[PDB]
Amino acid sequence: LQIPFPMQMAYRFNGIGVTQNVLYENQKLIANQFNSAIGKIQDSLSSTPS
Amino acid sequence: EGVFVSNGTHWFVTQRNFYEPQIITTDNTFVSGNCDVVIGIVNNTVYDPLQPELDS
Ligand SMILES: *[C@@H]1O[C@H](CO)[C@@H](O)[C@H](O)[C@H]1NC(C)=O
Ligand SMILES: *[C@@H]1O[C@H](CO)[C@@H](O)[C@H](O)[C@H]1NC(C)=O
Repeated sequence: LQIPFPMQMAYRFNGIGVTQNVLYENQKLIANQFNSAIGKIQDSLSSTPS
Repeated sequence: EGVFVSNGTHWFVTQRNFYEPQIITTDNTFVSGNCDVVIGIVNNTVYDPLQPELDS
């Protein structure tokens, strides 16, 4: 069933107790944090040999 | 607890696993801030079961 990704994230937040307003009012910050984490994962896997 | 849906003309609120449309009232939604930062905001009139009852 198709669903917009912001609404999916709102459902995920509701799954841990956080309401939807926290995501809908801080969507840009959460998106930037997710992008930064995904970017750091690559260099973390590249640099660390173990 | 649900999701806003629309059949083209009117807006309804239903649960996330079964299409059960109902009028968007005050007891179905909660207020949190103003609509100036939410991306995807649409204008819609919410129902209040206190104004028609206070007609008497
Ligand atoms: C949407 O639903 C409402 C109420 O059930 C109805 O009055 C309206 O005609 C419907 N719109 C369409 C396009 O079917
Ligand atoms: C209708 O929505 C627009 C944003 O799409 C908003 O600027 C406008 O104020 C709304 N209308 C009313 C009467 O609030």
